[PDB]
Amino acid sequence: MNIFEMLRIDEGLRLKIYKDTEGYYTIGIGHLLTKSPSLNAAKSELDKAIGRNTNGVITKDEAEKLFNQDVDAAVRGILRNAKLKPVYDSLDAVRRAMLINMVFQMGETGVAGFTNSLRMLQQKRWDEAAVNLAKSRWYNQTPNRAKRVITTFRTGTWDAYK
Repeated sequence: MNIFEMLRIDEGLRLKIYKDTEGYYTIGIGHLLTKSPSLNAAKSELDKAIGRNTNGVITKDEAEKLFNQDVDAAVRGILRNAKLKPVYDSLDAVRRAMLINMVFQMGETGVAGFTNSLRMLQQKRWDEAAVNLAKSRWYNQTPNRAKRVITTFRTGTWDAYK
């Protein structure tokens, strides 16, 4: 599987503005519009982000393009990070997916704070990293989402993505 498909699973797809997990106006694949409590503020970012009056409504092609641009960010962020690059560079096709997944959801900084996990990942210390990642607030946060991630770092296959 594709990163696009894993993110639809974990993030979901949505052609019209909606509050996320925390209640933030979102759209497409895990797209944050604003923290602010103004649907009106959401639509205006939508539009700017689109370069058209969508009145919250986007079109797949729109969605698609968004995300890709979103994935792009994360990946570079990874590419610029001293803590992540080597870890990333080290992983197999699949575990690298989880990684960007992680950074797609929490940010570069938020993710690099995981010294220990990251190190094990590097050493290929699979059940150990997992043990550690399961102590995080982030695992408490989204346990359903954190569960698949860990599992897969555990496995090295997409098994859990079904």
